[PDB]
Order: sequence, then C-alpha cells, then structure tokens
Amino acid sequence: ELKYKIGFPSLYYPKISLADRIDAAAEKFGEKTAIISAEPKFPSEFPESMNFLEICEVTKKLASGISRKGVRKGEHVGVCIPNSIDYVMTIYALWRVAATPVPINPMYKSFELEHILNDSEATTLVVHSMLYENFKPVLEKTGVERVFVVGGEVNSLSEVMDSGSEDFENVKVNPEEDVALIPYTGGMPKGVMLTHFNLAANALQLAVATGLSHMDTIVGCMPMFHSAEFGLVNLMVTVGNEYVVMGMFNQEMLAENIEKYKGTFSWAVPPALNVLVNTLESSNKTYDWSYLKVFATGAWPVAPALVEKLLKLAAEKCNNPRLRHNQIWGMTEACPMVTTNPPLRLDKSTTQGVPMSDIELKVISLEDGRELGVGESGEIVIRGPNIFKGYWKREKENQECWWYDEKGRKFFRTGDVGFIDEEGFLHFQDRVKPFELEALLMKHEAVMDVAVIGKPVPKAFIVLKPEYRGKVDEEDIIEWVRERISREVEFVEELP
Amino acid sequence: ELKYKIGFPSLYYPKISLADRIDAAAEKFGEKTAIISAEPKFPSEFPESMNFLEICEVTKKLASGISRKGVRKGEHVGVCIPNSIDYVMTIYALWRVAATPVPINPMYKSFELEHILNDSEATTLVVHSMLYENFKPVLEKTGVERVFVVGGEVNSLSEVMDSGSEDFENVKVNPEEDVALIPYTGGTTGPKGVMLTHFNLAANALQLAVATGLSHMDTIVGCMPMFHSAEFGLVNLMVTVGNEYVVMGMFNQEMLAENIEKYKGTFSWAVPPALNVLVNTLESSNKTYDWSYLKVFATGAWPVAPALVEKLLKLAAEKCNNPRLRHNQIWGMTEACPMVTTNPPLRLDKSTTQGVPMSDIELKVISLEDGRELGVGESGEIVIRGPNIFKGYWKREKENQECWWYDEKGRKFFRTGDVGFIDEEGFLHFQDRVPFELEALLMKHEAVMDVAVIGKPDPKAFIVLKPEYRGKVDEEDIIEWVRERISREVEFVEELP
Repeated sequence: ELKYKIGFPSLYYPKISLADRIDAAAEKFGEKTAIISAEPKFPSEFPESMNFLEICEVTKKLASGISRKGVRKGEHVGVCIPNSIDYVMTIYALWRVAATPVPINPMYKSFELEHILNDSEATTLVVHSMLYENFKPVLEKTGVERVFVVGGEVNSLSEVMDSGSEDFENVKVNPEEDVALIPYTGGMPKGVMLTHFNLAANALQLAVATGLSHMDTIVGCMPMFHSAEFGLVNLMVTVGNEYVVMGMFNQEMLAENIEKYKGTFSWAVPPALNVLVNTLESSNKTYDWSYLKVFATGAWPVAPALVEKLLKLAAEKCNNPRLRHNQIWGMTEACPMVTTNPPLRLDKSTTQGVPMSDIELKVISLEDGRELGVGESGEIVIRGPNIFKGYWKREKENQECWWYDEKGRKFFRTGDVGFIDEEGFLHFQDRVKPFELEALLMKHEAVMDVAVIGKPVPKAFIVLKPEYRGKVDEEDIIEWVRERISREVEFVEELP
Repeated sequence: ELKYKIGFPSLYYPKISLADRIDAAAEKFGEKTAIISAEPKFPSEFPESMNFLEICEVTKKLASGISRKGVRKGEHVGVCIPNSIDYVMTIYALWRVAATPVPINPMYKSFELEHILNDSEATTLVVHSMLYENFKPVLEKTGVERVFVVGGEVNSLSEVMDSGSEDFENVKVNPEEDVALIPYTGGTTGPKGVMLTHFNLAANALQLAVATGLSHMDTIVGCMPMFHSAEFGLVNLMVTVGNEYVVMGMFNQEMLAENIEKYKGTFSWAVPPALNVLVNTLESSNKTYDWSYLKVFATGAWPVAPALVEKLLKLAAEKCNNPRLRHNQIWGMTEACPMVTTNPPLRLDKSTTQGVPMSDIELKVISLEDGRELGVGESGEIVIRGPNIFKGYWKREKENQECWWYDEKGRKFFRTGDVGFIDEEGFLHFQDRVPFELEALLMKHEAVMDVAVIGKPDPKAFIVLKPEYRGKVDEEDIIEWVRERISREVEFVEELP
C-alpha cells in the first residue's frame, strides 16, 4: 500500500580487485588532491597530503616491500593504526598483495588485542609505534610472525617501502570469493568476511545514493578502523572526491576543518553530534560552513530535536542557512551501507530511508516468517552485492542468519526489527534481544570465580583463592584490569 | 572558483552488447511488468503489456527469425513504426543480431523517406502497416532488399518469430566500435546520421539513471516520439533499472494526464511546446486528476520559460492532487545519446538552468573568437567529452573533421554548436545556438526602422530609414555611429526602403 514510490537505480558492478581502483583513480584524477592530513594528527610516515598518482605509487612500493618481507595472498593481517594517511596506505598495499587485513580498534588493550588476533588467526601485524606497548605483553601469546611499526625505527613503512619496487602489479583475485577485509562486529564478537566484490559494490552504491562525487570534500572524524568511516574514505578512488583526515574526534577542530578545507560533507554518530552542537552553542566563535551541503548521522537513530538544533546553529553561527541532514543505516555485514534518504526526500531524514542500488529489503514476520506488508513490524532482511560472505570461524552462526524467497534468493537476517511506511521508507525500531571482563578477570591467578554486573560503571564480585586473601586488595585488581582492557572495572568487592 | 560544489559520481561502464541488458533484466526483475501500451494506441502484434521475462523471450524468437530471413550484423535497418511495444521489440531483436537500426520519422513525406533510405544505405526495412503506403511508391529507388510489415499480412513480425527459435544467443560485438543506432539530426539547416555504439548507449543509460534517480520503483509515462533518441533513451532505462514504461501512440495532452493517474506515473517529460499545450488544457478545462505519485515532470530539447514551469506546478497542486511536484530539465544533443546535463535532485531550485554534467562527462566553455578555454560567468561555445559521445557522423567526412576541440593534454572534445556559460554554482546556462549583435545595435538608431546585416565577400548592412529621415542621413553617418558603439564594425551600408 505505497502512496509514494522512490528508490536508487540498479548499477553495474565490475569484477575487480579493490586495488584496480587505486590504479584507475590515478589515471582518471591524476594530480587532484586525494587525501589531506589535518589536526589533530598522529605521527605519520607520509606527507601532509597526496594526489592519486602518489597513492598509486606509494602503495605499489609498500606492497612489493611487504610482500618481499613475507606477507602472502589471503593472509590475515592485523592492522592497528589511528586515523591517518598511513592506515589507508597500509590497507591499500595489503589489497595490492591480495592479503586480508583485520582492522583493530586503536583503543584496545592487552586482553582485547590478544583475543582478536588469535580469533582471526592473524600472522602479521602493522601497528603504530604509539600503540606497540599495548601489544608487546601478549604478542608472544599469538600467532603473529611479522610486525611492522608505522613511525618506528625498526620495520617502519618507509623501510618496507625502500625494499619494495615501484613496478608492483596487483595480485589476481576471484572478486566474489576472496576476502579483502575482516572487520569485527561491535554482543557476540565475530569477524565479518567481506570480499573484494562486496566492498567494491558498496562504494558505488554509497556514491550513487549520497550523490558524493569528484566535486566533494569529505571531512572524517569517526574511527577509520570501522567499516562506516572507511567506506567513506574508499570513495576517493571510486569517484575522485577529496578526504580530510583527523587523528581523533575533536568537536572544535571538526568545526574548524570543515571551514578551512571547505568541506561539503561530514557525519558523526549521534552522541558525537551532540557534543559538537553543545560546543557550537556555548562557543563565541564564528564558522564558515558555506560549502557544507549535508552533515549525516549513522550507527543509530538520532533525535529530531538534535538535528533541528544543528541546522539552526549552522544558520546562526556557521554561515550555512541551507544545510541539510541525512542518515545512513546498515551493519558491518553489509560493508556496511544499506539504506539512506534520497535527496529528493531529505524531509524524511528522521527515517532510515530506502535501499541503495540493487539492494532488496523485506520485513519478515517474527511469528511465522512470512513477508509482511506496509506498516507491519518484523525482522528486516536484506539481499544485495554488498552482503557479506559469512562469519570467520563461526560455523553455527553462518547457518542461522538466512532467509530465502520463492526463487532461491538469499537474504540476510539483520537481527533488527522495523517497518516500512506508506512512502516506502524504513523505520528501524530496535534490535531483537561485562562478560569480556569476567573472561579477563578469570585469568588473574588469584581468581577462583568472577561475576561482573552494571552499577550506576562495572563492578566485579570476585572469589579469591583462599591462598590469596589479604595478598591482593580491591586496588590491585582495578589497576590490573586497567592495563589490560580499554570497559575497565570500576569497583571490586571480594567474598566467599 | 565556485561558491557551491556538486556533480554526479563517476560510474563503471560494462563493455557489452546492448542486447545483454535484455537478458540481465529478465534475471534481475523477472515477472515484473516492464512495459504497457496505453491510449492512444495503434494496431500491434504484441500484448497490451509484457514482463521482463517475456521481452527476453519474444525478442529471441524475433532475433532468430529476422536473422534467418537475411538480416546480418552491422546491417543498416530502416525502422519506421509509431510509438508502441512493436518499435521497442524491433530495436531489441535487431540489437540481438547486432544489426544497426536507423530510426525514421513516421511523418516523413514520401521523398524524405527516399532521401534517408539512400543516405543511410539501408538494405532492410521494418515499417508499420498503416505507413507502408508512403514507402511503396519509392522503395524501388532505394537499396532496400527486405520489408517486414508490422501488423501486416505478409512478412509480419508475427510470421517472423514463427520462423525464429526460442533459443538464440546475442551476436558478440566490439562494444566500442560497433554502431548500435544511427539517428539523424537536423542541427543546422543552412540532416546527418549519428553513429552511436553499444558502449555509447549503454553508458548513457547508466548516466541517465544515476543522474535522474529513476529506478525499478518508477513508472515512466512516455508521450514523446520514440524515434527521437531522447524518448527512446528513457524507454531503454527499462532493461537498465527495471522501471515500468507506459507507451502512448501519439501526443494527446488529456490522455497524458489520464495515463499519469491511471498507471500511477512517477516521471514524465515533454518539449516546451508540448508542456505549453498541456498547461493550456489543465488551466482551461475543469477536469481534475490524481498525480500523487508523479515526482518530476521534465522538459528537454530546449529551455523552457520560468512562467510556464511555475504555472505547471500551480495547476498540478490545484487540479492534479500533487502539491509537491518538481520540475527539472535535461540538456543534450543527438551526438551524446543524447543525455548530457541535468540538475542534481538536491538542487531542483535550479531547474531553470540546464544543470551539471552527468557521470563522467567533462564540459568546458571555449571562446567563440580565439578558442581559449573560458572560466565561470563567461559566454562561449560548449564543448563536451564523455563515454556517451558519438563515434562520428555517417558518411560526412568533412563534418567529422571540424566538430572536434582539444585541451592542453591533447584530449578530444565535441564542439556542440551551442553557446552558454557556467554560473557561480557550476550550473550550465544554455543561451542559444550559433550579426544579430549589429541588427540589434542598429535598431537602436532612431533613424533606422528596419535593418538587416549580411556578410559581404572580401559585414554590409541593408537599412530601411524612417520616412521622416529619408535623405537626411548618409552611409558614413551609420558607419561612424556603429563604430562608436561596437568593436564587428559595419564596413558598408545601403539604404533600401
């Protein structure tokens, strides 16, 4: 019962290595500035900015060097580097070698690092020197055989590049079968295997849906190790836009960079937008966001009140009375962009929009599994060229998240509940429905049994081995966990 | 240096036979209704509507049949059929056999039909029954070897797929070399075919889709001539994005309004004169319509006037139950398949301009005098480069040597023969197609009543002096007068009442 009909056009997706686009981007955009490093910034082994020819050449050399150093096709390579041109150059080089990077959250500590490395069975690690100490304590406990340190004195990127040749040729791949990236889903952690075809397709889908092109300049403030921000970074080599890097989220600097670099687009998760709005609200500064067309939100639904506040402040303090809001919905298993509002209907920016190119979305009944109609809530299921191959080392899960239609077509059960309105727009309602700390605490030699609970701030109830009573206080535990996890336990209470 | 930045995203263009989309569309969209024949309708040899699976199969038996009857790859096949499913099915079957259709205006006088069947050197003709009379008394004077009559008694499309096999495989082509269509253009009148490749047309289909946003969710109600590359460009989005297309045999503004309502049209377009006719009826008649699904009504082939656009939107809100209707326009020309620019959906407030170039299309403005690339705000000839630019004109060597421009990297651009400029926001303002500056200037001489300027062999102005001043102003007066107001100066004058 649709009263309005709108969607995004079917596209053609080429069967290519994600690396071919690096080459193509160099040939099509040449000297156009591809990426620029802005404040705040972490130490880098690259210049402040680079054009497509430089990205092309630098990545060929790094690929050759890393390859000669032992990295092989399909190898799982842990990559832990904060937002920077270095992170991008690393991932791209790995793609030229047809290796499989495993993005690792820079905020992770000992415990988290050991476990994602072991779960993913990474045999190589590229880490920023500033983060190396976090890995050192547990590296020997993993399968990592090779370590490269961005900005290090030993095995740095430039050193690897000096050993590489500029005449490197992309390693051939089966686009639809070979895994190009394994981001871990941030409940029950698991690696999502995304093929070259999946990511190549999501880039085109994303470009066509948002309208982002060679005329745009994207200012990124969200974590690059997350598929969302990186999905935006990867547009560079797809449509030739410019990307502005920020080492970390800093509301004030985000506002300045949008002005300084004449940003045409940016986005943030809701809580970050709230911090930016409050900083604009209390500040006595004036900004020039006259080129900013859209500031989007993602990860989770934003409050309409927050969006209104942004657009008002943008008009009263950012010399931008025409700014529009929009949002993209999706999940890691989808590269991860799925839906967004078409520019023709930005007035529906409070909904999750419609499916991007070639994505088919249905609402499935939680009672009997039948397909539901307009206005009816049920689990959202999706099909498209961007839908993941499956979870890494998770046999069970790989056989429980599927839905097939009458023609044998496979859909992914998102685990999300929602409904489609009369205009065809998606309304995400909710997901269908701590331990890491216990698992951590469980390795402390003095521990016999641990139980962690929330406390309005986590609090742990530990059962010391009789042999340790009085030998370890509630403070020794607090410090111990602090040094091993990002989440840390706040208060500890011991008892029999 | 713009004060607003926007454009369309670069895309990937497959190197395939246009016919391969027919196969692909069947797989992607299956049983979805693809095309519907609405009123006014002419006799047809096909159902009132077809889904993508059916189109795939029928065009296979036809492709097989017309091939077995003699049609060969590369063959220039004349095609004269009015808007209908038959026209589309014909072009599609001919693309499967890799032939090269040459669309023919259904309203050409008998001799005009001869001039094109010969100029295009066509050896096969597919013509509608109701039109076969205009051909017969002149076919003898052409190279036409075969004649298929749609809705005819002998050699009808029906009889042809009778001889065709359901199992037919598209004839492989060199997407970038093989001509898929040769539409003619009357650019300057003082008439040449335009060779378009499979790659050109396949690319323009994606550019159009992405630029307009048309998708499987749309229903296009076509009311313009299918033999013109513009309307056909739109009917072709069908096997590209899976939208539904509604056919109209000819232009009737009332039936257009009814069809948009009936089939819940979401998109449609017409040339300015057609929109004028529609608006005058909507405004004079009291009949109302339900166009709640219509998102955009576009115009093309020439810039529409703001008051006409504003008037349409008011009437739509007022009598068509559609208060959120938007207007837009697509600019281009036959040598570009023909889609070149349109306004991004984010800036429809600029629907009065010709928009920005579509995906992968590069556009520049060059000086009419010297030829140097101009910048923003400056008026000059528009030149374009993209995957949709034609291979060249059919047997018109000289033309193919003077329609090209080159940039600092030696890259080729097509001189459009059009004049315009780019505004501060990067939007194209088409002013007019490529003396009047003098007649206009001279008309401002309050002694001059009528003026006409001509270029004289190695400019001369013929002037009609007002009775009042007859004999009181000489030739030097005029020359001196214009010399003080222009840079172009009229070299000679002659009074002639």
